[PDB]
Amino acid sequence: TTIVALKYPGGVVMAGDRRSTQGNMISGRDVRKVYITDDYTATGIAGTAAVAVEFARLYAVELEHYEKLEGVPLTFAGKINRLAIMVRGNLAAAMQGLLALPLLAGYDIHASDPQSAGRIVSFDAAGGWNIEEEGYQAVGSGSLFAKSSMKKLYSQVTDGDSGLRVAVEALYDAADDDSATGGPDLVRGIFPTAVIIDADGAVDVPESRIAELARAIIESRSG
Amino acid sequence: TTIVALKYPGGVVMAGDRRSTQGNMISGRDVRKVYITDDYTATGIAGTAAVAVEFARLYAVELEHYEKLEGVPLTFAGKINRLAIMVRGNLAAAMQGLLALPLLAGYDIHASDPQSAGRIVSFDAAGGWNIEEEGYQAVGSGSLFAKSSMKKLYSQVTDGDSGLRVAVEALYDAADDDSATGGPDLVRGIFPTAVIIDADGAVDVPESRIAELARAIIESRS
Amino acid sequence: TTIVALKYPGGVVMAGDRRSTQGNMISGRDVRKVYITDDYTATGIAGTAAVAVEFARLYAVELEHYEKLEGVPLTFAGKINRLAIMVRGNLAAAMQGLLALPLLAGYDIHASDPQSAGRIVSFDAAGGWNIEEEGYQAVGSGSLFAKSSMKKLYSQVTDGDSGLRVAVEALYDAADDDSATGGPDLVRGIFPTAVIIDADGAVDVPESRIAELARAIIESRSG
Amino acid sequence: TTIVALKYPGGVVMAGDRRSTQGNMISGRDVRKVYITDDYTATGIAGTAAVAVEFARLYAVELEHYEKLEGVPLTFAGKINRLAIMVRGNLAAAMQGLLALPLLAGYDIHASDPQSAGRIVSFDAAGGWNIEEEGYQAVGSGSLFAKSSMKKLYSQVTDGDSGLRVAVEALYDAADDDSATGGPDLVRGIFPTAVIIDADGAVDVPESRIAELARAIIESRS
Amino acid sequence: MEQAMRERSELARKGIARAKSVVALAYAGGVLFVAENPSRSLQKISELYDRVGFAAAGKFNEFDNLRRGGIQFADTRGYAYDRRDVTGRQLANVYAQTLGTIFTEQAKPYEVELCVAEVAHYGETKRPELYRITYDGSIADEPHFVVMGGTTEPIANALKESYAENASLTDALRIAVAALRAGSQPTLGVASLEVAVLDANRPRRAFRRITGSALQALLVD
Amino acid sequence: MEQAMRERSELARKGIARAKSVVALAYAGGVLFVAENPSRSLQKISELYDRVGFAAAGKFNEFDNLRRGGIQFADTRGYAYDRRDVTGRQLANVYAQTLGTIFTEQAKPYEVELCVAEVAHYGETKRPELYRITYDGSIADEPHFVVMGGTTEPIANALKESYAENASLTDALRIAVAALRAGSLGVASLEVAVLDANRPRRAFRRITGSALQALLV
Amino acid sequence: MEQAMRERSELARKGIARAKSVVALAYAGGVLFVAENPSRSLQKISELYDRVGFAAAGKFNEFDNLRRGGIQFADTRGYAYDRRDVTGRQLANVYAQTLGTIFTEQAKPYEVELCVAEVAHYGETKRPELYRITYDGSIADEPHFVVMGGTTEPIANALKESYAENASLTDALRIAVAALRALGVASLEVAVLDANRPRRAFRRITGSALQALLVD
Amino acid sequence: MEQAMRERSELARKGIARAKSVVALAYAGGVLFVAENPSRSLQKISELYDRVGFAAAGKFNEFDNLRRGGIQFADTRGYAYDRRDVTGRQLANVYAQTLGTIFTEQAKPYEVELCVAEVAHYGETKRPELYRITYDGSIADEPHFVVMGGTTEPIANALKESYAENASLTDALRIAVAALRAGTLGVASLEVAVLDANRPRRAFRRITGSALQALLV
Ligand SMILES: CCN(CC)C(=O)C[C@H](NC(=O)CCc1ccccc1)C(=O)N[C@@H](COC)C(=O)NCc1cccc2ccccc12
Ligand SMILES: CCN(CC)C(=O)C[C@H](NC(=O)CCc1ccccc1)C(=O)N[C@@H](COC)C(=O)NCc1cccc2ccccc12
Ligand SMILES: CCN(CC)C(=O)C[C@H](NC(=O)CCc1ccccc1)C(=O)N[C@@H](COC)C(=O)NCc1cccc2ccccc12
Ligand SMILES: CCN(CC)C(=O)C[C@H](NC(=O)CCc1ccccc1)C(=O)N[C@@H](COC)C(=O)NCc1cccc2ccccc12
Repeated sequence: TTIVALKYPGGVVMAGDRRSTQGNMISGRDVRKVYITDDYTATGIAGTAAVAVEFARLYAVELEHYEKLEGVPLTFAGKINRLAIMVRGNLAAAMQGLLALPLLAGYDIHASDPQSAGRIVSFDAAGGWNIEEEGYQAVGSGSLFAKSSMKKLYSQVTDGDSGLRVAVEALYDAADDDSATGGPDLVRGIFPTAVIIDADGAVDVPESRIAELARAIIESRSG
Repeated sequence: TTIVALKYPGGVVMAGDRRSTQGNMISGRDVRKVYITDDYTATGIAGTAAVAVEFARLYAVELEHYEKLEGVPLTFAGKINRLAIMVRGNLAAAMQGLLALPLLAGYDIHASDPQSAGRIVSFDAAGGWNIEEEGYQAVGSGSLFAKSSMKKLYSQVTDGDSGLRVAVEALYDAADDDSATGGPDLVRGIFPTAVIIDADGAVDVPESRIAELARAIIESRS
Repeated sequence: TTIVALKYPGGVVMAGDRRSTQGNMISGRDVRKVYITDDYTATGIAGTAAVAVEFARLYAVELEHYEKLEGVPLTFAGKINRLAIMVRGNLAAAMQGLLALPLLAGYDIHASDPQSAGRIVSFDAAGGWNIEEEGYQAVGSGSLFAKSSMKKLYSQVTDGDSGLRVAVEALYDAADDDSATGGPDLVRGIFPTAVIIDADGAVDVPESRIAELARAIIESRSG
Repeated sequence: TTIVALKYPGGVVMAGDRRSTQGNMISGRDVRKVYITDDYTATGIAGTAAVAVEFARLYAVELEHYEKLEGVPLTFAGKINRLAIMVRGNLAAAMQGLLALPLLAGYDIHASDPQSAGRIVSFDAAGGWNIEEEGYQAVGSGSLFAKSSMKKLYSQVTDGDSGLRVAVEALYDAADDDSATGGPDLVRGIFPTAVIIDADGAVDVPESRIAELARAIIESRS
Repeated sequence: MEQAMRERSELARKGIARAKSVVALAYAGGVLFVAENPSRSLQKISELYDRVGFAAAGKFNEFDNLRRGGIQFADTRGYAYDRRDVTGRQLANVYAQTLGTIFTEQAKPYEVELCVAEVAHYGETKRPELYRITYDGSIADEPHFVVMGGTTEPIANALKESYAENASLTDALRIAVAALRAGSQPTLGVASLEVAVLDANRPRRAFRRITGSALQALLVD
Repeated sequence: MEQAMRERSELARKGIARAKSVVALAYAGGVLFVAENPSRSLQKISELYDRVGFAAAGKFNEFDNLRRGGIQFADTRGYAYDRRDVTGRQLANVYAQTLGTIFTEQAKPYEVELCVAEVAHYGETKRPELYRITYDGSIADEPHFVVMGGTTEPIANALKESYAENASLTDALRIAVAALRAGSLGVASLEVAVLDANRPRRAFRRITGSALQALLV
Repeated sequence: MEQAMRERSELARKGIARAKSVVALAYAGGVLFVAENPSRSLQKISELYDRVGFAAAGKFNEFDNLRRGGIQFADTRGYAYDRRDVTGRQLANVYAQTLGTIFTEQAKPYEVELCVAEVAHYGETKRPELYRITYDGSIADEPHFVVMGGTTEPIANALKESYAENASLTDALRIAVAALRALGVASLEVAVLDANRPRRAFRRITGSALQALLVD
Repeated sequence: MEQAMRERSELARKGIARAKSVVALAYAGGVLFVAENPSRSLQKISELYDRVGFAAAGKFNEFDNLRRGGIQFADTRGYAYDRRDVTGRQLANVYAQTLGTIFTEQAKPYEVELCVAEVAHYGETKRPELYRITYDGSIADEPHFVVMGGTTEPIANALKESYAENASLTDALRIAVAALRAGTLGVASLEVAVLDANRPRRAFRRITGSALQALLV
């Protein structure tokens, strides 16, 4: 599993692979690991599928629950803190093998500078969190390959399209070196999922766009 | 012990073998592992018999309970979530040996396109589930053989009859390679059970039809 | 221990041996392991004596309790479910060594065909049950031998008496190959206990009949 | 991780490095380990990040909670006892591995001598605490290196600025001998954080001054 | 405590009398439930179990509480033993106990009247059963029809002189709407009726509703 | 018994009659909520779930309690099964049960009247549903409009005379404020919101300030 | 039923009517709290959260209970989510819920009247908000001033004639004490929500400072 | 409800009226407590904390319950934080809260009147604080003296004309017993104690027997 998130001028992008495994066996090819949890936040989770999906679903319900109760959404700091509390709550089960870590990407409408309002927050199994000011972050079994790829490719990120391509290429490198991360399946037409978030909100990237970028990367690696 | 489900144009079919074991000893030949749990859904369960049958019965009761309380049945998504929550509830006992995994097959009456309204959902011991988009799925100790057989045979599914044939043949390959899965017993006349679900609901496939399909497969293999 | 039960045209028969052991030591020669639990069901239990007897007693009380509360007896399916739930209730103690498995024999008064209205239900330690369609079943340390004997002798079952002699002979083979199962004691005059159930109810088979059948079997095996 | 605190005439200084690790891997370069917990106290914490940040945040909320409820802040002794009670509260999880120790620096406005009103309190995993009378203290994986450096450099502390330099230099030696402690990153411009507390309260030291002191030390060792 | 029970009984009785009327009658195909009901989605008639149906008159939230409780009881008993062990007599008995406790011990008694009906299982031949449970837990076994809510005497007489045990579904429906009209004047259209049947000819779940154009076809020709 | 329930009923009914009025009516774009409300931050109109909205009249803290309880019910059921299983009928039904319990068993009955509205999900054709739940748990399924609080008869009659099915948003708003004015009204005295059946997911949107001023002229 | 609630409303109303008065005013620098208070250490005005302040009239132990409950609520919410998710409207709403519950269910209703005020965070432009919560849980959203306790009609009328938006601190103080007299430093409790403080906006004005403000 | 509360107030007030009197006044050495008390071992004046003392009038078992609760509170707080975080204002506040709850909720209200006094810690200069808590939770901050129990007005006026800030112990004792008499008293009818600001640790000490006698003379 690999989830990547990176900041671009005016927004944030998050993408995740589609592979579900049990040991060495591939048990899913079209799986969704990045969820729009808020008008302005997406969450991608790595680890035990059941725990990950329960995290995303419960989290979205919690955010919208506060928003309807109090008439205003949580501050981004509040969102961070609630996700952290949720992870720490799962710590014991994580020690028993039901481990899931989230990666949070959001757009802070209350930020001073609308171009650096993108936010990327990573978490550990104890709920400790870090807001990444270096622009990118990844989580999952291929996260270090993806992060190191983005270290070299991040200088090319100037808008949503360049950041989306860098994200998809980092997922490509991740799948290239980690068998638990699935690469682009051109036979079945299955490609990573991506969410982009700017001032106008969080939208799902159509799969055909991700496909176009994937073919660009592939031919770039062939000749 | 091996449960298969596959989508066909306008519906879904689920079939399961009849063998009950304790270790290597055969303790049942006529066992039923596929249950119609709702007018539009069937559930087939693998694992500890007590847990499997309790899953099927409790699940069906839960669905009709909601339907009578609220006057309308659950959406298919809700059905998925309830089955998953039940599995997750049993996780602790499953870690102690009372393990049972379900396979859910349904026809979503609220789907836009009725020809692809069939649904196949698989589950793991933690309640994680996946809606199968590749058309077929299996569960149990012979599920790998059945899945690969359906991988080669699925191009032949064009209606309920061909899909039922491929299902029965996949159970045949499963029993061929897995001693825990029972094949067609022509001496006793015991054959897999099958449920078919289309817009008209979920109905049990008569044993005679499964039998003729079985004989077709058998002499097809000689 | 061996308990046998088999269906015959118009009824069912259940019989059990009389031996109680502690390891290799014989602690009982006259014990009763098959109990009439209601006008149309008999229960024979194998395993720990305390648990087996409590199963029989509590079960009979439960059935008659429902009948007196609601004015009507349970459906046979309901009886099966109650016995199964009781077993599953004992699962933990069984894991600690207080294991007992029951074998249920009944006559379903609500069945369509009164000739095949006999029912034989086996149970495992988790409460899983199977209604035995092939006509006979056994439980206990000699159940394999008794079952394999009944496999060969069942075609001779044409009425209640032939079924009774087949049951007693299966118990004989069980005791022949399993030392925990007691055979007929001709010196003390102790023979297996048997219950027969048809539309007129469940009655204890008189000992004189079983002794005659036993002696016939012994003479048949001597020449 | 290394947190240092030292008394200077009229106040106290606390500084901390910026490195976060998971084993040998660097997972953070800009993290903040020194927090202003109230108008006259700062807390720097070493150990598991989640537990440390929870300590600082909950602690500050607790002090201000008492202050608003009772109209007056806690005495410094009371603040010590509350922080200790919090650590001892985490002892059970600490045994499981979520260990975090704080180092407390404060200015006691109720102290007799306004020049010796500085306070430095160290804590162990059971909540046991020691008020350090020899003027300096450190906590974390480099604390032994930082303490032994300050043992040699403490004679140079005559005002707030010299004390700040001695703090930054002790953090430099700690990072020099302990790979879990981050030194000055001149490429990225990330430097230790520092808080100074005197009679006017606790203020964050501006990054520029720490950068200048760091460059002076680096240039002195080249 | 003479006047506490007097006032509770009178509060419940008046509460039911001010409510709209409901009829349940046995016909050749099973049991027919017909209730005056202006709502499209708020229900007075419900399924309880495979062959057991429910009808209520009075305060909605209260007989809906009782309805949900009955569904719970039925499903729990069917799980604990078997579906075949759940009977209409059982549900009526539990309703008698429950409404007795409510009447004597709740803050305000329930202003409800309940009918529990059972038809035969598929292929079995037995007469339908109707049970009436009143606000104080009184239980009555009634042979032909049950009328609940409002002014019951005109409706009861209307059913009494022109009752057919073996009427068709349409005939029994016409008799029922006629009986309801006599209690309140000339037109009871679809948009004011809730109709459902325990259809003894259904294989498992006998409860089905008759709605809209179908019910219109049953009201005209 | 007779005395106590008479008195409770009268306390609640008088409490509701002394309060500001609220109108909810179905229009071509969904459901329109318009309430007499001078406040800037205290709300009588609320979102419950994706296609389900809430309106109340009477004592604020009490119908706000009921509002939060309804949000908990909706969110919990949607989590327990799926978002699509949550219906306006369910919330109206649980509100009926709840107000029954409060009316009979609470220290003081709630001086509230509730309206639960549901519009169709995106792209589906289904007539809007309006539910009225009164202080004693009485529940009514109303087809065109619901009036709650204050003197309801003049407003109900005004709507009974001036309501047409499927008016545009401006027409429905006009008919609504007119009906309200016939009893005892610009921007800073109205609270307006709509369940917009054309929104893809969350249908509840408020109409406030400059936009509302533009829809009133 | 009507009797018991008449009596509770009457007991609370009479209790508050016999208490000393308190005013809260919006001015150019934030919100000003001025209360008739002879005591030296017992406070009717208090900080709730960073930008949220509290003022009360009536029976001391009761509105002090409510004051502590409000601080507990504010600190708990800020910890559970964030300090900026805590709002004056939240605290006013919870006070409405709480005073409703007290009014209907406690042995004696609380003889209190509450004001929750909120100013903008440092560097933001937002009009202050004033909230009035009465003994029965009724809640009111006020833009200019709140008057609580004692004979409130003369004070309310005095401020109606004498209140100008964005008044200076000295002017708003003087009009406030004028409205109350309808009063030196050792008989007043004065505090302000100062929108110009970076974090904690609440600050008391006591003693020599307060007199320097009153003599103008 | 409204009748029950004024009846409670009347029972408590009458009970305190029929009870012996107590005075506490600030003097140069701290705070002086003087109480009408014939008993040899049942005490109306007690230590609460290092610099905090307690005096009560009315029904003994009740103000002894309150006294024990105050000690419990003070000791618990000093352990939870520090001894110097315990203040007389805290004890007076908790007593106001407690007597409020008792007044409204206990079977019978407490017929008690409480005084909490605090002197400065050793070596500090701060004027003593006196707090009066009445049976309904009313709390009052008093600068010079507190009189409780019986017919108080003569005692208050007598102290008003005879009180001087910073009197010696003998003068303050004289003027106090004079005022109580104005409401023949001696050693075997008085209970006397002081919060002596010159004690380093525990400021509360009793003046009994021959010592008291010397002072009286
Ligand atoms: C039956 C189909 N299915 C359920 C969807 C799976 O095969 C998932 C698989 N279960 C398991 O591996 C079983 C875990 C388990 C073991 C013992 C007791 C109880 C539970 C999994 O989670 N695998 C993990 C491997 O570890 C990291 C995985 O792929 N994780 C990736 C992932 C991330 C976010 C959302 C996801 C949603 C669906 C599938 C995968 C998802
Ligand atoms: C006594 C008659 N009987 C009950 C029907 C059996 O012998 C079945 C057998 N019990 C067991 O193996 C006992 C499990 C156990 C062991 C120790 C402590 C507690 C529990 C079984 O489950 N076997 C499993 C083997 O697992 C892979 C099996 O065959 N499972 C297949 C199966 C699936 C769905 C419905 C079924 C219904 C009846 C029988 C089997 C069914
Ligand atoms: C004192 C006389 N007596 C009681 C009747 C026995 O010796 C019986 C014997 N107890 C035991 O073996 C005790 C087991 C134990 C050990 C430690 C802690 C707890 C329990 C037994 O059950 N033996 C078993 C051996 O298991 C296979 C047995 O014979 N079981 C056969 C049996 C089946 C149904 C009903 C029965 C009733 C009475 C006697 C036997 C019965
Ligand atoms: C998601 C990114 N992230 C959170 C910020 C981290 O990688 C931090 C890291 N977690 C871990 O090492 C996970 C620990 C764990 C073990 C078993 C089950 C569950 C959890 C850590 O705390 N490392 C410790 C290692 O101490 C030697 C550390 O660096 N501690 C230094 C530190 C001190 C004060 C405040 C801090 C705030 C943020 C980050 C670090 C901070």
